[PDB]
Amino acid sequence: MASGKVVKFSYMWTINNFSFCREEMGEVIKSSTFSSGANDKLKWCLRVNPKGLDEESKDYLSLYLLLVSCPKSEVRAKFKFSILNAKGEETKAMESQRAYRFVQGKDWGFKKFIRRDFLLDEANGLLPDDKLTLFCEVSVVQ
Amino acid sequence: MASGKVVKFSYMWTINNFSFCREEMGEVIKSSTFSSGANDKLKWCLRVNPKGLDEESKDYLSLYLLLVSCPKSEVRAKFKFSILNAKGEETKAMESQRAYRFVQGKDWGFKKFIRRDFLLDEANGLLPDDKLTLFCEVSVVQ
Amino acid sequence: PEQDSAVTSGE
Amino acid sequence: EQDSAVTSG
Repeated sequence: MASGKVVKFSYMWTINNFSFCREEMGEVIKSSTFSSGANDKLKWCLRVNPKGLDEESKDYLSLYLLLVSCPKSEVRAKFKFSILNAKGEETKAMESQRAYRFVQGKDWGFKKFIRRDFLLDEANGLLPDDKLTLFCEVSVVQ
Repeated sequence: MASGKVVKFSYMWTINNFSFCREEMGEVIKSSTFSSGANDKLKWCLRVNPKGLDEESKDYLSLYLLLVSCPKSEVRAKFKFSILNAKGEETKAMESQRAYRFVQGKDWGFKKFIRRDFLLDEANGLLPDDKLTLFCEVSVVQ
Repeated sequence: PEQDSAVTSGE
Repeated sequence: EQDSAVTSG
């Protein structure tokens, strides 16, 4: 009897050609699925809205962590989203400070994660070669 | 279009009945496989020698990280190993400070991770109910 | 106010 | 009590 699992992990997502993206307000980009947890059965993805979700967030990129599937009724997890700048460092980090309750099909995240004009201003180095690199660190409650 | 990858992960591993896990599975103990990388394609495990395999390490538990499956040519990773005490805290942490080069079948870690005399002494809080709980954090260089 | 810290679910 | 050095298998 020994058992183990991945309880905390960071997913690096790069969106190529961020400018020439076809999505407008309220339209989504889903990342590929990534696994964690007992038996590799927690299935997660990221959901971004490049030009915001709604009226309150029209000037922003919206960023969410989605629990696609899980075996029990819930997963309690903390999360943190950040951006990889051109000098290779993590910036603009925001965390959920406590754990959030995830069910299969439920997401949690930041409707106003960052201003599009900040992101598009090339004195911030956040879009080198027009590639947007996002980081999501997820920490699952045991 | 876009692509993503788990690039850092922490694996928690629990060995039940530590006092005679040598009796149950002999000199080496491999964990189950855990996954990272492009479409969950790097597969790793932990490798424990509850008693070290030479005269310098006989008084120690030895602890390694093994790359089990790798479609790629190689991978460079930094790692850290620690113990989960019954109070719930990390203790006894030791880190590779630099990255090491892994290929399919290769491991790296600490031949003298901790003294068996300290660990087995249950007043120290590291073997609650004869269960050892190990934590391995990994960061793969990009 | 380049970032806002309020957390919400998918709405 | 613990040694910091790193080896392969």
